[PDB]
Amino acid sequence: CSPCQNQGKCKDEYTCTCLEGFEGKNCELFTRKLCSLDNGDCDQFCHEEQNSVVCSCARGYTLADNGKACIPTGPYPCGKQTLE
Amino acid sequence: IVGGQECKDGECPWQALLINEENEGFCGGTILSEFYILTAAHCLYQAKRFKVRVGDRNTEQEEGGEAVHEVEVVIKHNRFTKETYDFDIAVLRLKTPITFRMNVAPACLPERDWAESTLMTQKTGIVSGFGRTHEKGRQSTRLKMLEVPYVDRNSCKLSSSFIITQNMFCAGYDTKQEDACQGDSGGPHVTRFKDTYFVTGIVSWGEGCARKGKYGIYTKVTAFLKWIDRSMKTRGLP
Ligand SMILES: COC(=O)/C(C#N)=C(\Nc1cccc2c(Cl)c[nH]c12)N[C@H]1CCCCN(CC(=O)N2CCCC2)C1=O
Ligand SMILES: [Ca+2]
Ligand code: NA
Repeated sequence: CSPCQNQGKCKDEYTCTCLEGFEGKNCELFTRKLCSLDNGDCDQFCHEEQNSVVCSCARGYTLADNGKACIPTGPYPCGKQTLE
Repeated sequence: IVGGQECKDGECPWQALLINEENEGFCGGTILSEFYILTAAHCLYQAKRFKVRVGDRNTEQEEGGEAVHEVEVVIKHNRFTKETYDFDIAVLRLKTPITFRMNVAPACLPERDWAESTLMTQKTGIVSGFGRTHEKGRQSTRLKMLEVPYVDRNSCKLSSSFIITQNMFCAGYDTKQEDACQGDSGGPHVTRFKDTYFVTGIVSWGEGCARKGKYGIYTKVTAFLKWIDRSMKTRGLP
C-alpha cells in the first residue's frame, strides 16, 4: 500500500475499497458513464438527461426500482423468443 | 429467404403472414401488439382481400397453434410513393386480439435516438419470412430466418440502380447466396440487444434475390417510430 486510485482505500498484496462512482481493482474506472458506453448499464433504452443517464423500457416492461433493469409484466413481453 | 435457416419453435414469434383470397401467403408482417401488425405499403396493393395469420410455422400442415385474424383498419402511410417505394410502411389494426403463446409474441419498438445509436450500429440484423428460397425457386412452406449485415449507406446507394431514400437502408451480402426474396416483402427485420429483439426494418424491395453486387432494401423503421405510435394511439373505434 500507494496502489489505489481516485482516493480509494488501500488495505494490505492489497485490496482497494473505492469511493462511490469508482470501481476496478484499483478504483481506476468510472461507474458513472454515458449511453455511449455499456449502454449506460441500462438493460434496454438509454438516453441522457443533464449529463446523466436515464434508462427506460419497452411496452409491457417496467423499470426496476434500481433504475436500470427491465421487468416483464407477463409471460410474453416484447422482443423475447417464446420458451413456452 | 435465400440461404439462412428454418425457424425453430418460438424463435421468430413476431412473424405474421398476409394471406390473400385463396388462403395463400403473399407478404410478411411483424406483430407489434395484440392489435397491430406492421407491414409494407406496397403489399396492400397485391391482393384484393387479405387476412393475417400468426403462429404458422408450416403452411402445408394445419399444425394447430395457427390463428387467422381479420383486418379492421388498414393504416397506409399517405406518403407512400409507388415509383420509389419511399414510405413503404403500413400498420394494420385487427378486428380481434392476438392471443400471445408459443410462437406468437410481439417484437419491441425501440426508442428512436437509442435505436439510431445502439441498434443501427450493430453488425447484423435478422430478417425472416415464407418467401422464395431461390430467386428462380419457390416460396418456402416453412418460416425461415437469415442473419444479414448492415451495409453502410454509401455502399448501399452506389450498389443500387434505383434511388435509395433516407427512409431506406441496405442489408445482406455482396456475393454470398443469402438474401430476402419475393414473398418476404413486408416481413420483419429485427436487431438483437441483450437477448431482446427490436424492430428495425420492413422488407421492401431489391434487384432480384441474392444477386452479386446487390443488397436487400429495407424500410428504415427508426424514421417511422413516431408515425407508428400515432397510428397505434388511435386504438379501436369510438
Ligand atoms: C424473384 O425475383 C424477385 O424476388 C424479385 C425480383 N426482381 C424481388 N425480390 C425481392 C422482393 C422484395 C424484397 C427483396 C429483398 Cl430485401 C431482396 N430481394 C427482394 N423483388 C422485386 C419484385 C418485382 C418488382 C420489382 N421490385 C421492386 C423494385 O425494383 N423497386 C425499385 C424501386 C421501387 C421498387 C422488386 O423488389
Ligand atoms: Ca398452416
Ligand atoms: Na448477394
